[PDB]
Amino acid sequence: GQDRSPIETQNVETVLRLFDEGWGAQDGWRDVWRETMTPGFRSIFHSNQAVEGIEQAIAFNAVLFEGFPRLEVVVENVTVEGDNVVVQARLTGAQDGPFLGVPPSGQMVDVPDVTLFTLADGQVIEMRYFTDLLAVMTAISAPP
Amino acid sequence: GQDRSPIETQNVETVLRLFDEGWGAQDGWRDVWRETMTPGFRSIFHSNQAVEGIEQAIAFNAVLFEGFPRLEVVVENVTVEGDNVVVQARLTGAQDGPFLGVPPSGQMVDVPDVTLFTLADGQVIEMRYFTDLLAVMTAISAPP
Ligand SMILES: [Cl-]
Ligand SMILES: [Cl-]
Repeated sequence: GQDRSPIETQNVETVLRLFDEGWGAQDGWRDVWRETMTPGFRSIFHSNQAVEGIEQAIAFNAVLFEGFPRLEVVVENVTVEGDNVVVQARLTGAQDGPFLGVPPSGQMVDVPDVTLFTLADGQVIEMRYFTDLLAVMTAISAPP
Repeated sequence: GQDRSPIETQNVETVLRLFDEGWGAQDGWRDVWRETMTPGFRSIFHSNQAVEGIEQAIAFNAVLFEGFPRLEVVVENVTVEGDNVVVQARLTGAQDGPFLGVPPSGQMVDVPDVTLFTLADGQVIEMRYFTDLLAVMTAISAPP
């Protein structure tokens, strides 16, 4: 296969930091987001309207991680073409905090996901996200 | 940017047929699937267990399209690296048939999606899918 261009490989390296030092379960992630994303970064969660601005997008991510404060991510595919990087991962952890209106249940989740990044001049400008959110909401809303 | 390799561009061309002549709203799509996918093709819908085998996967797709028989797709991003092709699209149409246990409601949906293909030797061997299925189920289950 054709090797990644220099820009492609740097784009990947930059994005992959968001799954380690910049992962919301890791202390210090916000500063990694601030060094990686542009100020006008836009975050898109499933079909929700974009959250516009880096601090706004950080705040939104923080809310998600209150629901799953120990959430683990395992990257299992990276695909890059130019300034588009696609990361597929699996998420595992317990819903030990409030999440999208559901009180903490302690349920375990184990789901695939996909994050679709756009970069410009080495910085992340947009992130689109999907998981199996219906399965997550069903699992955590399930009666005792 | 670095141009697509010959294999990458052929992979894209092959996959994109699934969004036109091979789209489940289009008469004759099954035969397009049969010429594009391998017999052991695996289909993965959100976090559901894989549907294994081309006829099984075709049957599953057919069920989905009974719910949205006129569903329209507009491709809006294609990203390829080697034998991985990622297609983001938007879907629009009415739930005029039964869908995942919900009787036909006639609701309109308008959602982004992402399909993640793996190919081998020019044929599609696996397809992973996500949309905002929670939003779809919420929209179509909504009281009158
Ligand atoms: Cl932090
Ligand atoms: Cl057909």
